[PDB]
Amino acid sequence: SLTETYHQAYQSKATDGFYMPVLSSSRDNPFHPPQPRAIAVYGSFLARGCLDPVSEAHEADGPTHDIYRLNVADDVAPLFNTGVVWFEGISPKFSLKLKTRTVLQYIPTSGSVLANFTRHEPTYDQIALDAADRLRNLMPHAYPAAYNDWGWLGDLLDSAISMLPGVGTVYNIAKPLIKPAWNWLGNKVSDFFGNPVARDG
Amino acid sequence: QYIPTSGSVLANFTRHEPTYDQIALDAADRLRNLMPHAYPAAYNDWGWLGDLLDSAISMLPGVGTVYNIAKPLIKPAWNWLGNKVSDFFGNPVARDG
Amino acid sequence: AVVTAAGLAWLRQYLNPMGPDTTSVTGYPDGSAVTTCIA
Amino acid sequence: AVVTAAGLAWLRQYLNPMGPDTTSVTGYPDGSAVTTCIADYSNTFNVSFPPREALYCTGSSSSEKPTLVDADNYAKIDKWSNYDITLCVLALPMLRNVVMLRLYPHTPTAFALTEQTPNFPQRFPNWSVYSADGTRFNNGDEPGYLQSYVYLPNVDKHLSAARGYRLLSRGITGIFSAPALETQGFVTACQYLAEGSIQSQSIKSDAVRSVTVNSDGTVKNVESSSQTVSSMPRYVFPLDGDNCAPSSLTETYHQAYQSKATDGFYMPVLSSSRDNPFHPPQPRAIAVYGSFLARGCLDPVSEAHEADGPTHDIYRLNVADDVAPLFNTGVVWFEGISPKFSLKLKTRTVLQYIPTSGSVLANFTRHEPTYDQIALDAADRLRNLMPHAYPAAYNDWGWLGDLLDSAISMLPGVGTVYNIAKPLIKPAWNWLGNKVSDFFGNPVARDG
Amino acid sequence: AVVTAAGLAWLRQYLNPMGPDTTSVTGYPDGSAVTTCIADYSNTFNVSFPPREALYCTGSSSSEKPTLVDADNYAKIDKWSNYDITLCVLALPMLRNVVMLRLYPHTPTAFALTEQTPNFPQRFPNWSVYSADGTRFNNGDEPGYLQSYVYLPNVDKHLSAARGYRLLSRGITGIFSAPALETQGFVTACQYLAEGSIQSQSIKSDAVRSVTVNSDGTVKNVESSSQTVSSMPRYVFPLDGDNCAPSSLTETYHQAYQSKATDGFYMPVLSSSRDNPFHPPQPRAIAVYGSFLARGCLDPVSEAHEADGPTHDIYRLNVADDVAPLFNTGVVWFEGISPKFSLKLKTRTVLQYIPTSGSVLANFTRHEPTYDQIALDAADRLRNLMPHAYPAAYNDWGWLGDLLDSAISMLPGVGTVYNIAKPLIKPAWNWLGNKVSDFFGNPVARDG
Amino acid sequence: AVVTAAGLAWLRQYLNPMGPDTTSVTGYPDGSAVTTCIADYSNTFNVSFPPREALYCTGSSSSEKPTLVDADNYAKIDKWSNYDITLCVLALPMLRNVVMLRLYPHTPTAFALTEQTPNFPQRFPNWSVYSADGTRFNNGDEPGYLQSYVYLPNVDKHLSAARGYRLLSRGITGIFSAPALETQGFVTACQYLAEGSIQSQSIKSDAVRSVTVNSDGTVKNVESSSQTVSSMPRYVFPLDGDNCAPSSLTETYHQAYQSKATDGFYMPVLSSSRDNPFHPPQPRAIAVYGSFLARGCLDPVSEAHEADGPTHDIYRLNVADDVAPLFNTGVVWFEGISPKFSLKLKTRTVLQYIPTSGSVLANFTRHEPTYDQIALDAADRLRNLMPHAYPAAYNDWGWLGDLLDSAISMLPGVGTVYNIAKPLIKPAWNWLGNKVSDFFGNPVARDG
Repeated sequence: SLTETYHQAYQSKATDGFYMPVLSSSRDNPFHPPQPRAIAVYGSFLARGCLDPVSEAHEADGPTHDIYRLNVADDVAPLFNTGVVWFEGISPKFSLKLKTRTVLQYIPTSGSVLANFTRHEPTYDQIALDAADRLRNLMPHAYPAAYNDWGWLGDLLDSAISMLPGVGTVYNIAKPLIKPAWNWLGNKVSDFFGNPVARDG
Repeated sequence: QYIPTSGSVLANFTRHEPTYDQIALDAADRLRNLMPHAYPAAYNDWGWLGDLLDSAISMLPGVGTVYNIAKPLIKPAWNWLGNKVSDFFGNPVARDG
Repeated sequence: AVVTAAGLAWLRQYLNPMGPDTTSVTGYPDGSAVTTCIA
Repeated sequence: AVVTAAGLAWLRQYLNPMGPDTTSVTGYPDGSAVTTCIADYSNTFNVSFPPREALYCTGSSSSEKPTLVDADNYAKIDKWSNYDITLCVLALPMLRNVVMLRLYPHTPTAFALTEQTPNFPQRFPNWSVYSADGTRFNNGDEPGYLQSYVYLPNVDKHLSAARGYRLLSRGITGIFSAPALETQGFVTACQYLAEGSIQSQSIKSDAVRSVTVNSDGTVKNVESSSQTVSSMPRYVFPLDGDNCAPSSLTETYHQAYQSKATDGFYMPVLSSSRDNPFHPPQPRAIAVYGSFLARGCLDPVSEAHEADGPTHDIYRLNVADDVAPLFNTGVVWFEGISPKFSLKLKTRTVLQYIPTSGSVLANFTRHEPTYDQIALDAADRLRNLMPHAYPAAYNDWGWLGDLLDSAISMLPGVGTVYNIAKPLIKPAWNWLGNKVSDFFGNPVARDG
Repeated sequence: AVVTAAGLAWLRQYLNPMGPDTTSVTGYPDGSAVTTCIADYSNTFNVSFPPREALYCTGSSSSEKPTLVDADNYAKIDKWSNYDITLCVLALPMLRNVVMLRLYPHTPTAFALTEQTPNFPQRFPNWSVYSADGTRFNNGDEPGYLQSYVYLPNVDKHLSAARGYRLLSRGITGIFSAPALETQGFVTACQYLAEGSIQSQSIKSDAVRSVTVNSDGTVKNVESSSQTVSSMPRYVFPLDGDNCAPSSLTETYHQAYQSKATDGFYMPVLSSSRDNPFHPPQPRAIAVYGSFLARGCLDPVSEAHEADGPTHDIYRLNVADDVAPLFNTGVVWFEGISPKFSLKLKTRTVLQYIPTSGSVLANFTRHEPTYDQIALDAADRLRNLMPHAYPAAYNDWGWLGDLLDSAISMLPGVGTVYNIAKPLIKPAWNWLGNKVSDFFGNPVARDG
Repeated sequence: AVVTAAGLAWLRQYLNPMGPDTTSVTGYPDGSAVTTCIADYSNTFNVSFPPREALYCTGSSSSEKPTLVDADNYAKIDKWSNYDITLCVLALPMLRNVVMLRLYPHTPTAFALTEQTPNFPQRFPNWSVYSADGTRFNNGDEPGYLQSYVYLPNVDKHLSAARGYRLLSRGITGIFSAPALETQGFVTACQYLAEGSIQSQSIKSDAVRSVTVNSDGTVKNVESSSQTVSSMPRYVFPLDGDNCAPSSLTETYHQAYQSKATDGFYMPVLSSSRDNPFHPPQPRAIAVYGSFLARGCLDPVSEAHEADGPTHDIYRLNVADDVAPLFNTGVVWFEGISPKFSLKLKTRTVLQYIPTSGSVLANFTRHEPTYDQIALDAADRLRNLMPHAYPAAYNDWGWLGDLLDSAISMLPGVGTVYNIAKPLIKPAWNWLGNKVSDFFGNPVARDG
C-alpha cells in the first residue's frame, strides 16, 4: 500500500539497508513546553450510528473510532513526519544495526544542567526556511544505508532551489533541476541533475 | 481530492500529475477578501475573471512580477437590486439573464 | 516567476466552481507527490 | 492528415499497456460524444505451488455441498512436486476472470476441458482439481491437473453501475522466479482470435411413458416428447483446445513468442477489429466449443437421423461474464518448470464506461471526445506485425512511437505529408538464441 | 472525385426528409443494378386527449373476448385531464407502426413495459390503458398510462408485394398547439442506436408427474421434462427502457434537442451504418429487452443452477413487423403539457423496393442505378454532427448542402479538389435560451 | 501504390477460375502470416438422361429401408423423354456437393422443394425422384422431377484434416452437346447472394395427457408440455425459390446471362464481400428458407396466438456441409432441351487450408503471405460489373488483366500513378443476337 501510494517511497534489496531522514511538514518550528502524555493510535469505527438517520438514543453510539492505547507516555514533535520501514522476507538470522541521530533544541531552566552548555548565537535566515519548505516535497523518503554525503546536496540542490522562492535571487541560473529516478532495485539510479549514481557501498 | 486506499474503487481513477504553483496559492489568498459572497444564479462565466482579475492580482504578491502593468483594479459596485452593477474594472454589467 | 496552466485552472475552478468554462478538474497546486483521485 | 496527440497516446497505451510511460489513460479516438469514464485496473498476484488447504474437489463430492477440500489426497500432488511441472495461463476476453491458471504434472497434448460442468470453480488463491482421465475429481481419484480463475472484483462492481462499456487495452506480465540452480524451463506465448458468440447447444427432452392399467382409465399417455431442443443460450468460445499445445502453437503462428523461462512474458492482448463500439454490460454463462463425434447428416441418412447431426460438444465453465468482442485470446505455457517456482502475475486492464446517472462512476467523468482516424488505421495496420509477447522486462521499446508508428502512419491511403520517415524491415525476435533485431535492424542486448 | 447530383439529392433527402425542397425521391447511391421503385409515405395524424370511446383494456378482461372498452373508469382519466399531462413518442425502426404514443399523468422515471403480453394493442385512433403498477389494465384497476401505435397500412400492402426492401429516409414532425395562455411545457428529443436482433428467451417446459396406482400398471412416468428451452424467435430491441427518462437522455447525449413545447419537434431519423443493403421482407414478433433479476452463473454456483443464469426479461409488444436495421431509435418527451393540447404528427418515410414480378409495384419502376461513394462517405462523416432534432418549423436549413455537405465532402481521404470550401465550427443549438448558432456561426432568429 | 504480381494472379484466378492461363494457384492477398496449403479440385461429369437403374424413390417407401429403386415406373419418365425436357443446376456455396442437378419434364414456375425431409439423397450418378405435387415420391405416384447432388470426396477428406479453410475461387463450366438437327434450347444463368445463417425453426412439443382412473392414484398428470420450442440448429439459405424461375431471373438481374443452349455456360462464382477470413471446418445440416402461411402477430392477436406468428417454412435437404460464407449462389436453367442431350459439367474449386499438425496437408505447404490491398479493392470494385456467366468456350478474355484490372485499379482512393490507362464503357453481352461488345467496345466474333 505504501509503495503504491507515495511516489517518494524507497524500495531496495534488504542488504542495502535504509537511511531515513525524518522531515517536518510545516515551515515553522515554535518552541513547546515539555508535557508528557499518554500516546494512542486512532483505529476505525464499527457502528455507523448517526451516520444514518437514527433516533435520539442512538446518537451516543455514533461513529466512534477505536483508540488503541500504547501504554506509553511521551511528548511528541508536532508536524514531523511518521516513518515506517518494512524488511520483508529476510533471513531469521539477520542482524540490524540501528543508528539514530536526534538533534533538538532546549531552553534550559535556571539552575539546571543544560544551563552549563549554552549557545548564545540566535541567527535569522528566511531563505533557508523557504528552501526547506520547497524541498519538502522533492526529497526521497529514504536512501540506502550507505548513501550519505550526497554530492548533489548543498550547493547544487540547495542553490538550484534557492532562487525559486519568490524572486529573492542574485545568481541568475545555478543549475536546471530534472526529475530524479531513484530506482535502487534495478541499479538505474539518477540524481536530481541526471548524474548517474554508481554503487559506492 | 482523495488519496485512495489500496484495493479500493478510487484506485482505478488516478491522476498521477502533482503540480506545484506558489503564485496561484498566493493569488487566491489575496483575492479571498475581494470576491463577492454570491452572484445572481445566471451570472456564471464572468468576463473579468481569469486574465484580468487573476492577472491584475498576480503582480501584487511580493514582487514576483514579469509583466509591469496588467490592468488597474477599481472597487466594484455589486448593486444588483438597482441594476447599477459595475465589475472589478468599471465595465458595466448589463443583465444577460 | 509566472503562473502555470494548472495553477490558473485550479484558481478558476476554485473561484468559479459552476462556471461553464470549468470542464476538467485539477488538484491543489502544492506538489503533494501522492497518488490522488479527484471526484 | 496528421495524427493528433490523443490518438498517439491511445496507440501507445494499446500496443504497450504496461509500458512505464503509460500513466495517463486516454479513450478510444472515435468522437463518441458521450460522457465517459476510463477505469484502469492494475492487479498483482503471487502464483506458486498451492498447499493442501487451497485445493478443492470439482466432482460430485461437492455437488450440492459447499466447496469440499481434498481429503488428504495431496500426497499425489506432492509427488507431482517431486518432479518438474507445467504452467498454463489462458487469457480469454472475459472482463472479470482475466486469466485462467492451470498446473500440470507434465506438458499435456491438448488444452482439454471437462464434459460435465464442474462444481464451484475456485478463484485464484484457491484451486480446483481435475482428474487425469479428463473428468471432474472426487476424493480418491487420480488428480490430473489444477485450475484456478484470477478474478477482478472492482471490475464487477464498476460493470454493475454502467450503461455501456468497451475494453481499451489489456496487458499481462508474467515475471518468473525460481531458486538458484533451479531455473530450467521454457516459455511460449501466442495470441489468436477466438470469436465467440451466443449459441445454444442441442439437447434431448424427457418423454413421459405412462401405462395406466386402470379399467376406467386407459388413456395411455405415451406422448413422444423426446424431441431435440435448444439448451439455454451461452457465450461459446471457438478456441482450438486440441490445437493449444505449445509445439503446435509455435509451429502455426509466426509471431508467437518463445524464450527461456527466466525471461517471463509480457503479452499486450490486441484487438482483431478496426471498430470498438460501446456495448451494454450483459454477463452470460461462458462455454467452450469442443469437437463432434456422430457425423449425422454429414453422410446420407434418413430424415429421422438428421436430428443427431454434427452436434459439437460444448464444455460449460460454470462461470458467467461479459466478454470483450473481437479481442484476441492468449495462451502462455511454462514447460519444464521447477516445482518450487514463483510467478508475479501482473495485469493491467483499461476500459471505458458510460456512467449510469447517479452511479459512482459519474463522479469520475472525463469529457473530450477526440477523433483520430489515422490512429485507428495505424492500429489496424500494425496488428499483423507486432509479436504476440515479449520478455517480462522488455518494456519501453525504443522503436515504438516516433519510429514504428511514424513508419506506419504514412502508409494508409495517400495521407502522407513527410517524405520518408524510416524504412521498415522484418524483425527477428529470436530470444532463445540471443540474436534479437527490431523493425529497423537495431540489435537488443538483454536487460535482465 | 466530385459528388454527383443524384448523391447530393439523396444526401439532402436523407438528412432533411421533410424539407420543402425534397419533392423528387432518389434511391441509395450504390449502383445496385436492379429494378427498383421508391415509395414515399406521407401521413398526418391529430393526436389529443382521447375520449372514452377510444380507450380499451389490455388486461385479462379482453383475454379471448374482442377489444373491451373501459367500463366508465374514464373518471380517473378525466382527473388526469384536470392536471398537466406528459406525452411520449417512441420511433422504433419498425417499418409499419412508425411511432408509439404514450399518455402519462406525470413524467415517469423510466419507459417501463408490461411483463405479460398485452391483449389487442390498439392502432392510433384507439388507445389501450395500462395500470399504474406496471401491469395490464382490467376494469376496476388504477390506470397508469395510455398507449397507441401509429400504423401505416399502405406500407404493409406494398411490403407484401416486394422481393426486397431498404429504408431510405424517415422523418417525424411534431407540430404542437394549445389554447392561449395554456402553452406551458418542454420538449426533449434524442436518437440512439438500439441494434435489435432475432433472439429467443429462455423458458421452462412442463414435466408430467403421473402416479398410476393400478396393480398391473405401475409404470410411474415421472419423467423430468421440466428442462430449460428456448421460446419462439422474436426480434428483440435492446432499448434502455430504464434510461429513457427525459433528464437522463439530455444529460447523456450531447446532440439531444431541448426546447419549449410550442416549438414542437422535427426528428430526421438517421442511420448508424455506412452500408444499406436490400433485405427480404420478413415480419416477425417485436419484443424489447429488459433487465435480469437472478444472477445465476454470475457467481460461483452448482452445475444445476447454471441454467437459471442471467436471463434478461423480454417484454412482448404483441406486434409483428420487419424493422429497418442499423437505423436509430428516437424518443421524444413532451413534459408539463396542458391536457387540452393538440399534436399534428406528420411522418415521411421513403423506402426502396424490388418489385415482385406481376405485382402492383412493377408498374412504378425507375431504373438508374447511380453510384456515388463520396455521398456515402459524407453521410457517414455527418452522422455525429447533426443534432437529433429541430423545432417543428425549422425546415429548409440554409447551412445544408452548398455549405455543410461541401465543407464535409472534401474531408474523406485525399479526394479534395477545391482548396477550402468553408471552415467548420462547433454549432450551439440552444433553443431554450434563443442563442442558436449554425455550423458556421451564423445566428438563427426564430421563425415561429 | 502499385498492384503486385501475386495480387494480380489472385485476381485473375478469382475472376477467371477456368481460364487457360490459370495454372499456378495463389492465395488470398491479406498477409495472414500462417502456414497454408492451396488445394485445387478439378472435376468432370457427364450428365444425361438417367436410365432406370440410376433412379431411387425419396418417399416413405425407403423410410428405414436402404435406397429403393423405381419399381418400373420408368415408363412415365420415358414419356418425359418423348418430349423436350428442362435442366437446372443450382450452385450453392456448399464446399462439397458443389452443384445440385434437376431434370424437369417442362420448365417449372418456381424452384420448389419438398416439405418432408427426403430419404437418402443421391449423389450425381444416381438420381432421386420427386412427385409432381411437390412431395416425396413413392412407387406408384406421379413423378414430378429428378434431383441429384454432384459430390467432391477429396474436398471432404481434406476438410477433415484441416484447422481452417477459406474458399479462394469457384467456376462451373457447362459444355452442352446434342445430336445433329436436335440442338434447340436456351440457357440462362444468374448469380445472387443468398446469405445463409445458423437458425432453428419453431416446432411444437408433445404434452402428455394421462387419465389415471385408479382409486389410490388420481394424480392426473395433464401437464401442458405442448409449448413452442426451437428445433436443432441448421444452416438455412434464404434463396428465393419462388423467384428462381428463368424469366424472373432474367428480368430482375441485369448481368444475367442468356444465350442459345449450344453455347453452354461458364459461371465464375463470385464473392459478395471484401474480406475473406479463415473459418474452422464445421459441417452442419443444410436447409432452405421457404414462405410463411399463418400471419400470426402480423395482425393484432391475443397473447396466446403470438406463438404461431410468421413462422417461415424451412425445407430440409438431408445434406450436411460447411458453406463458404458471402459467396454468391448461382442458378442456371437449360430450357427446351432435347431429351437425348449431353452435358460435360466441369468444376474448378480452389481453396486455402491451414493444415492440422501431422495431417496429410502439412506436406504440401506453401509459405509466402503476400499482402495487396489494391487487388482486394479492385475485386470489390469489379463485383458489380462482371456478367454472371459466359458461353462455355469463352475463356481467355483479352479485356481481362492489362485492360480491365488496369482500368479499375487506379479508381480506388487517390492511389493512381499512371495518367489514364483506358476509358471504361458499358459492355453489351447480347449473346442471343450476336452483337456482343466488351468493356472497351471491341466486338467479339463467336469462336464456337
